[PDB]
Amino acid sequence: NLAVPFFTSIPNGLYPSKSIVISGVVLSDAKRFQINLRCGGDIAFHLNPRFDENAVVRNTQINNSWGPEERSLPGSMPFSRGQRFSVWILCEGHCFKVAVDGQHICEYSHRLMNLPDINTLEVAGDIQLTHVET
Repeated sequence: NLAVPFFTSIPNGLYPSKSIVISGVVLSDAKRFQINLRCGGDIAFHLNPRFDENAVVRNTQINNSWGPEERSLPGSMPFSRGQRFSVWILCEGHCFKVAVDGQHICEYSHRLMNLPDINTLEVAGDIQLTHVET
């Protein structure tokens, strides 16, 4: 079942060289969607395209408190309403590397380093989810 909100395990948690791939289609009336890599009560990595803001927000939530957002992009907004997408998240020792449709869009330095405990993937929001690899 690929209904959203979608949850699944990341076997063995995160470690350097582990890849997560999220494929789907942005809804034509989308406001936002989110991909969360969760550990317990924290969100290690929140990847959050916002179509009203024309932004891709990255952040971390610890004990229910959000940190400072990261929003830098090398070019234009890499998701579009109604458009198919493939998100590739690569875990390294110091950061996540994120590509969309093969285009590198950002690095995000780890704020939570307990990588094996980051063992739940959540995908939620205004998309049709078509494939997950964890």
